[PDB]
Amino acid sequence: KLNILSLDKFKEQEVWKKENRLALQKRQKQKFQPNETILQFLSTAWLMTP
Amino acid sequence: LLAYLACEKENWGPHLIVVPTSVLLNWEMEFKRFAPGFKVLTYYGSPQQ
Repeated sequence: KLNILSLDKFKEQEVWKKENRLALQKRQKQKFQPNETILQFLSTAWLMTP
Repeated sequence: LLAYLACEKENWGPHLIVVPTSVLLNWEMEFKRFAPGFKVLTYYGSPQQ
């Protein structure tokens, strides 16, 4: 029973490793924040006709 | 074979599995998935542990 439990913990730690590496890969560095609390200008081009 | 020796006979004393390094884990997992009624020891990893 203890050894079967150990195999189950091996399975759970390997899926933990899988989700950990997935989170590490998806974390990325998309946090430049080039905005701040300053005066910012926005320009958009679109053609609406309803 | 070892399971039959341990069940039919009351002798399951310390046995040795001499294996190449790469399969060192696999063997201790081979009967971890399979018959787990044995107590397995793995010998490696620096003098301390």
